[PDB]
Amino acid sequence: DHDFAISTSFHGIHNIVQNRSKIRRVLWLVVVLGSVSLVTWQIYIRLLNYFTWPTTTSIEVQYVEKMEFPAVTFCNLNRFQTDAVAKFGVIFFLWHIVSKVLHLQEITANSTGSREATDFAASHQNFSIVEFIRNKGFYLNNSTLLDCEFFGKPCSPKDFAHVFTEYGNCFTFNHGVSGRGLSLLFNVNQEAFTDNPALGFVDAGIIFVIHSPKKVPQFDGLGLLSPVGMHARVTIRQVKTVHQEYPWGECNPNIKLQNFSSYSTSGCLKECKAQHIKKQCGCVPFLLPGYGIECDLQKYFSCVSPVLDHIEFKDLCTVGTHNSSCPVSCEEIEYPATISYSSFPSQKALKYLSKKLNQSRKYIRENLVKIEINYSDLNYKITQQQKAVSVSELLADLGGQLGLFCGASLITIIEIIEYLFTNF
Amino acid sequence: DHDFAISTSFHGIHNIVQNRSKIRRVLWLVVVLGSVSLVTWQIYIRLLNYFTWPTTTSIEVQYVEKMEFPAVTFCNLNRFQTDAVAKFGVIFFLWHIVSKVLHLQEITANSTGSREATDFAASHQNFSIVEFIRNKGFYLNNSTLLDCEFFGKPCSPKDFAHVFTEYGNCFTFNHGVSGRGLSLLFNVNQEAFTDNPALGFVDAGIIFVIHSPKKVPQFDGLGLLSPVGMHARVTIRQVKTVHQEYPWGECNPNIKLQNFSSYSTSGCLKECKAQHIKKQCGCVPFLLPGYGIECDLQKYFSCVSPVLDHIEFKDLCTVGTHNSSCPVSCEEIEYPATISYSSFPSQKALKYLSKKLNQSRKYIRENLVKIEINYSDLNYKITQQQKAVSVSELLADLGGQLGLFCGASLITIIEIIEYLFTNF
Amino acid sequence: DHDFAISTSFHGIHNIVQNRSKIRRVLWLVVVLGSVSLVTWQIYIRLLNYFTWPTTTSIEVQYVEKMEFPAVTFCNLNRFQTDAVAKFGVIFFLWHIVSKVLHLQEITANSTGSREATDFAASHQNFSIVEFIRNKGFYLNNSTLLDCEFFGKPCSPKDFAHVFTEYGNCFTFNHGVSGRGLSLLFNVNQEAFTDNPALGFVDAGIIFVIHSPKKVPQFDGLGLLSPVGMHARVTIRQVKTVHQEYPWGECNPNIKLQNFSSYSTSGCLKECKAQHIKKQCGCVPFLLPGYGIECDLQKYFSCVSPVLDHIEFKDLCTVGTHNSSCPVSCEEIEYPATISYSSFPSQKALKYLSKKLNQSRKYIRENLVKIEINYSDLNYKITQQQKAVSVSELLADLGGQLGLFCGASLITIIEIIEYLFTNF
Repeated sequence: DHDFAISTSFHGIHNIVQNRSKIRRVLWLVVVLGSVSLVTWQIYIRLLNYFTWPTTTSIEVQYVEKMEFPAVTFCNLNRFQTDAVAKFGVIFFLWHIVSKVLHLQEITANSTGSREATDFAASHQNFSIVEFIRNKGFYLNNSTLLDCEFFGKPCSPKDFAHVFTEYGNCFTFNHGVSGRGLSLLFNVNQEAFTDNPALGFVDAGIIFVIHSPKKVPQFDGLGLLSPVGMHARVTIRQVKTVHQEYPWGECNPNIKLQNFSSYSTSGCLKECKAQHIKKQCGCVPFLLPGYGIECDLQKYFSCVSPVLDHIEFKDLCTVGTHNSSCPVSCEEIEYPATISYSSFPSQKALKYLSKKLNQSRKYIRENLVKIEINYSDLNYKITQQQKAVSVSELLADLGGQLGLFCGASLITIIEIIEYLFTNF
Repeated sequence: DHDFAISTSFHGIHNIVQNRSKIRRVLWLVVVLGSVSLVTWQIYIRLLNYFTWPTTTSIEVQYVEKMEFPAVTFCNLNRFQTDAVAKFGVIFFLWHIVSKVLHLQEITANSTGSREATDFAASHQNFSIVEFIRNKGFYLNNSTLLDCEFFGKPCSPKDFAHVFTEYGNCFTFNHGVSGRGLSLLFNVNQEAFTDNPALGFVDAGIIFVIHSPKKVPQFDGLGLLSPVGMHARVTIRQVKTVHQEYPWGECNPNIKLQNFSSYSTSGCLKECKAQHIKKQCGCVPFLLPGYGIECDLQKYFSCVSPVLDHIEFKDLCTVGTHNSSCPVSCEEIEYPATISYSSFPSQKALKYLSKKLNQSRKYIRENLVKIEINYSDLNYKITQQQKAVSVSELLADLGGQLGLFCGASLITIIEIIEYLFTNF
Repeated sequence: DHDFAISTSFHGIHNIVQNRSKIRRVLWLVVVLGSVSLVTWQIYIRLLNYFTWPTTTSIEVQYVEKMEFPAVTFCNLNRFQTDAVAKFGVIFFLWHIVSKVLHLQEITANSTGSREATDFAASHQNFSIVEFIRNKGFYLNNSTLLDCEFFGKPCSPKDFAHVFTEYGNCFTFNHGVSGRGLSLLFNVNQEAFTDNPALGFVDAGIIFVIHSPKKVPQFDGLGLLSPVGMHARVTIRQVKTVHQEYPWGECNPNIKLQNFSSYSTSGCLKECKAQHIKKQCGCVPFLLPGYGIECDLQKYFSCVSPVLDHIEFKDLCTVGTHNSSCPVSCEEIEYPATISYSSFPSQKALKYLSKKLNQSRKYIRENLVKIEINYSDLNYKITQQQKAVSVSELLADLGGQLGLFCGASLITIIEIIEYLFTNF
């Protein structure tokens, strides 16, 4: 009988009855009660905290012998060749309507431009807008990209690749060491290219964005700028972040895009919009790369624009937490940039360039742009979200907290359970 | 007797005397001594570390369906209408003296401007500087704010609110989704507004600062800029930080401002200066919003400037740690910004704007400013300071460290104490 | 006999044989085996994790009553006085060759400039390039530094110190409170200074870099810029980072530079290059401060440039991890900066400055530069790499994990070992 109380190896209270004294027995019983009470309260609290799925983050800065230079893409803030637009003004509103897929900016209904564009779309059903923008848009050529070098190696227009964005033709670089970097000298040729000011496209200069090669450029007002007549120096540093899965973080690794190119939030949004629009129309706008047939011009007014309006009005596409349609990615790469400027044509260099290009000194100040992109002296930086706890970690805390007061362990718990099993 | 050594549940050494052997008894005594010696040393060390009140910080990045756009405020780098200042030059030095409350920049004594300003203040005692600056300062009007939109919705001058700063009249916006943001097109009208160059106000352009709506703008050289004739794109991302109380961090939540608008370091400085000045003079400079009566002009020279000089000399107002007069706030919101530029009037748009405003092409280049502020694609970032330890955490470590060597617990400590109590 | 099993204070299973029952004995043996099996597996795992030398990083933001303003250095983007270069064009290629030590940019062999420079070097062996660049380079003077102030105190050209960089003469400031800072107004005098455009030096403006006073400026494309005719405002905040030693982090504190000025990565690279070159030639290029004799001009072509080519081609000098020749420093200071601009000469101030300097209005727009550098409202930020574990920490985890299941301690391990020793 007494062996049950005397043999239970938990520190507990062996002398509850073996003390053979009233005061000692009462004290021992009180201790036995209180120790386990505190232990169970603490363990309940600890389990409650665990069920919150806590996390912690860490910051580290690595460096490598050599590193990948992120891809860059460029576009001209004047989107159309002047002659092709001189007698064809409706093109502005046509392109605006077609680009609503990306820029998501509402058009005043029954506006003169909208009315004329609708009339033209009703008339010239077989007209090909995409071919027009490809042929008559911006273009890279010895007459446009005067100079360009990369880590001391010359590069040629053939090295770039074509891309479509709301600004028309856009060109990427490096598509799929400190100090050194990419250097360029554009000739925006402001007299040859033009744009509608009434639509707000008033500024002149080069708009470019930095992105990882796997990505598709975004722009939509997030791209950087560079003015005419000033040499702009841009310094960048790679930044990488990691997120934990939804139970702890917000990523959902299991989702995959129809292109199957891993995953990317903007790609998820594009695919979602393509999927939605395909239901309401048998064709997909070509600005979304390869989801199906390109719609005839009239379909843009007939179905596309109302569909986008409805999508935004009902928030059928969203990003952010796992509850959103396109949750955050497991891994992401950002390239923060800082900028500084210098007057590009110096008086001494101005005449030299004028002789080189057989053009007036006014033209040089009013047309040329020089850009330089370099890695900073500190190469790399990473942010990582840690799993604050797993099953083992909680058990480690459980044992220490349990042993703190009661001076017990799982073996003692098993022994106590064995004693209970006989009584039950 | 022997039950005391045999029954003490602490692992220790039960066989100190029960071993019935010299070597075993000596070994057991040595073990019993050494285990507790190491345990007590470790526990003392750990208590010492705890009394340092350690802390750790974490970084996280959240996102929401929609977010609040921070308030923005603007001012003109030319502060006074040209005609009102043409025959009234003393106004420059008068305003400088009055603004010493904010800009805290010393004035060379007995300077011609200072002498003339003192003479005028002695003469025109009843002159109202504040009314003058309100009436003749900068102003928002269809002639000044040519265009402005907010998330695609047009906005009108009536949407702004008036504010006083060292630059005279200043206007706020949004006072108390990615890509989209605020767009503006100012007409600085450099011919109509003017400023004293001898005082250093040589540059022309728009100066603005970004702050949470609850806050009061600061400027004092911390505001951003935007030049004339260039379209400036500004991208921002909300950053939030939290600090622990003085025993761990530096915050002192218990301090409350007389306006009772929660707390803010700059507000604390303003209130402290108002309190100090009110003692030495029955009136408070109006640039401090609502602490009492506004002082007559002469009082600025009589008391205010010497009082400010004394304040700075004796450091009667300070910020930073809890020892400072205005300690750091518990919660803070900052909006870091990056900037890039483009030439604003394009050759094609230049003529259009000239026709629109019936003004020369030179005027357009020399007067207009265009600004755009957008949220970045990543919305939110927060920094939080964690309590590295509370009472429970130290106890958890205490039990594990104690159990490591001696294999004991609080229950054993109680049992050991009970044995000691009988002997005592 | 039975005392061995009954007396072993480890919770384990005292009743393996004392149970006097088959089922109880089997259960107790199973428990004794399983508890220690799990414990040993967990302890092995934990030792494995420890041997990874884990680390964690923390971020904190402190503030002080006053703080040290970092040193700044400036250079002119036009490097040579126009007259001295008018009839001496070979100087451009000569300086390019000599500066190859720093800019590490390859020269096209047998180029006309290279041929003529080699001819001159063969002819004028005793010509002193360093004296030439010192005398005829950029210079600070009342004719060049029109104005400059520091925290409200006027400063004079005598306060700067001379330095040599690839841009020729360069001047430092502050060499070995919020809002207030450094203000300057340069006169680049674009007519008096000039540079070769064919070498790419086309832009005009001021190039400057921010560094701690102990450091030597780097430039090499990492320096900031500021254009002509625009007032540039620069805001900075001090950032400090701390790294752990190679076993945990990447620092190797034991390495010391020959100058013994503590340590710095760029200093390590400079010293390494000097050491390598000194072997292949008895003289060291003067751009490396004080490592020995300066080489005669011909030696630059004879030995230096081939030696640099070989160094780069064999990566004999490297930075980064401890495996690299110049590992990361233990402590580093960076000064990230953000920039904004305003049109410098306002119409009202333009005439005033023209009268002040007796120069045409065109000159003022085409020659003057204004800069201002200020500390942000948040002073200081530090990043620290923590030792995730020491010997004591692992022992703390070891005891808790051991006590979790087996309910044992080192004392029990000693008792078990004592029992084993007798059997052995």
